[PDB]
Amino acid sequence: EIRLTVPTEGLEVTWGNNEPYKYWPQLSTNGTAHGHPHEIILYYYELYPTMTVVVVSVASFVLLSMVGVAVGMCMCARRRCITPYELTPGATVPFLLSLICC
Amino acid sequence: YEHVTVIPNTVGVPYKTLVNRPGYSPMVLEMELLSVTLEPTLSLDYITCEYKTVIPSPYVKCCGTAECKDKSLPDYSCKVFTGVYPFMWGGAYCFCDTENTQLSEAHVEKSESCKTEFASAYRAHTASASAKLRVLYQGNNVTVSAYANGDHAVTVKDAKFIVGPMSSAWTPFDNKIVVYKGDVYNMDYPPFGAGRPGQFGDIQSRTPESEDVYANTQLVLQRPSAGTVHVPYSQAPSGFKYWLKERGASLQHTAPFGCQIATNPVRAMNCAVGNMPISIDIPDAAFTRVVDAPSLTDMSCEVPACTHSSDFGGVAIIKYAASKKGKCAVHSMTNAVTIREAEIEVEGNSQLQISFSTALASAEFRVQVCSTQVHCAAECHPPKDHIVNYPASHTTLGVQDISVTAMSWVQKITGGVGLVVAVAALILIVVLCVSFSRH
Ligand SMILES: *[C@@H]1O[C@H](CO[C@@H]2O[C@@H](C)[C@@H](O)[C@@H](O)[C@@H]2O)[C@@H](O[C@@H]2O[C@H](CO)[C@@H](O[C@@H]3O[C@H](CO)[C@@H](O)[C@H](O)[C@@H]3O)[C@H](O)[C@H]2NC(C)=O)[C@H](O)[C@H]1NC(C)=O
Ligand SMILES: *[C@@H]1O[C@H](CO)[C@@H](O[C@@H]2O[C@H](CO)[C@@H](O[C@H]3O[C@H](CO)[C@@H](O)[C@H](O)[C@@H]3O)[C@H](O)[C@H]2NC(C)=O)[C@H](O)[C@H]1NC(C)=O
Repeated sequence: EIRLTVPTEGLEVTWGNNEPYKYWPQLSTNGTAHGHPHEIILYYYELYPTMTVVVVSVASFVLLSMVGVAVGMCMCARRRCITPYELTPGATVPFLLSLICC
Repeated sequence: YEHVTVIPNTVGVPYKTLVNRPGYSPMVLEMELLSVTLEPTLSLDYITCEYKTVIPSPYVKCCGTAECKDKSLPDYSCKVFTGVYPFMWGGAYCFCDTENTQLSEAHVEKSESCKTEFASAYRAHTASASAKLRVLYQGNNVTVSAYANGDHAVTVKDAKFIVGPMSSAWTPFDNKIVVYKGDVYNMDYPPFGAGRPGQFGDIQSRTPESEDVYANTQLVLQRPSAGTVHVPYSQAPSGFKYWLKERGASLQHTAPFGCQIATNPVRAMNCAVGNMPISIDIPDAAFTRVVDAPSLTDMSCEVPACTHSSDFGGVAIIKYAASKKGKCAVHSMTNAVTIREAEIEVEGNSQLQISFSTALASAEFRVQVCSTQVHCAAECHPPKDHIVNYPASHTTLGVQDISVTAMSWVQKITGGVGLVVAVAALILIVVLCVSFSRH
């Protein structure tokens, strides 16, 4: 019993003196498009196991990075709007600033 | 009207091209390559075959010393052995006991079998391309055999088809080709006159009929056993016989791109490499004015089923109102979707059925029938079968070719993060503006 892997371009198999057999893969999946997010990833993962992982890994990395940037900008804005108050000898912080930033 | 299109260099897969000549009803031509052949120019360097070692009856000089002469024979050696006392069935060969010499000589020459059993060492250069093309022209199946060098026009019902040149110069054959029978090998054979014993090329000849033979067999004459007249020798066994056992797989089985290899002449067939341009010259007589042709209006497309399988698993039903009875061309407006039918028969107020193949998870495409376009859309499902015995009738997908719901999820997630960034950016800009406003 021999298990042969079939490339997307197809596989040719010759058995003895018989004419060669040719095989091509189908785009079969257990996941599905038009389903839940995890079913969609499974669909594309099964069809394109390396392209899908690279796209998902990179997209996830970038999206998380952009969130980190949004937070970093918020913290920068926070320090800039608060500092001028903390340096005041009789500093009093407006409620909205106290609630929103502090 | 000159129409220029390009089809992938594949065999057994039909491609459809639209001939669009404004003012006239559109034509769709279905072209299928049945065979593509690359025939390399060959220059014979030499041939090899099994050699035979020729050993003339030994000369036994009794009561004296023999001497030998040099000869020009392909691989010649002579040696005189002293102290020989050979016996025949009836007793000792001659009168003297120890004062005897034997002259042994031998040479290598091509065996009689070299006329049938030989390998040819060729230098391969460029290849002439030719192909057999099936064309569906105005509903008829015409098969044309033509050269694919771009220099041959073959007529199909008064239309001229020029095929090639092929976009890829790739060939399965290397510069050095060795051919035995039906088997071709990419072997780096030694230069003529540079052969080695026990290896391919140990015996070489420029042509099958040539008497000019090069040989390097390391033929060494040995001293005969006492009391005998035989001539022993040590020689490297034919490299041809060794090669035949050690040939390994031929290009027919090892070549890239599924190339089929044949000999007499040497040919590479059906290589799935690159693509092949086709130029079609269609006479004005072959065109029907749009006013004479059937015209469709009030068209609407519905797709009751879709499977993105290699075969034509998709079906679409299109409603139409035909101005008159007649045949009508059908064309896909997207490369992602292949339609099986080139033409349909339509009349009155009815619906037409077409089959299609796509790799798309979500099939979004337009179909042009008698210059009238419709928009089709479907959710396609995967096949349960994992393997088929035929190539896909559809093209591959790009990175942008994703399902509708996948695109929606991407937009929701991308927009969600983009919104958070846009808000954070706005807050920072506002704070900085306030910081700049203050002194
Ligand atoms: C133009 O030619 C195509 C392709 O067929 C070619 O011409 C034929 C006359 C033969 O010489 C073929 O060897 C050659 O490739 C025609 O399309 C083909 O039609 C045949 C039926 O005539 C289809 O075979 C059927 O397939 C089904 C499903 O497997 C079986 O159940 C049937 O029993 C039968 O075998 C064949 O699949 C089909 N091929 C394609 C790609 O569609 C085309 O009809 C013909 N047109 C005209 C006007 O002649
Ligand atoms: C979708 O899920 C299917 C199972 O729910 C799966 O089919 C099964 O796949 C396994 C390998 O992962 C096959 O091999 C197993 O079973 C055989 C006996 O049938 C054993 O000899 C093996 O050692 C192993 O345990 C199953 O045979 C196969 N069963 C069926 C009914 O197909 C599909 O492959 C999944 N599809 C995709 C695209 O992943």
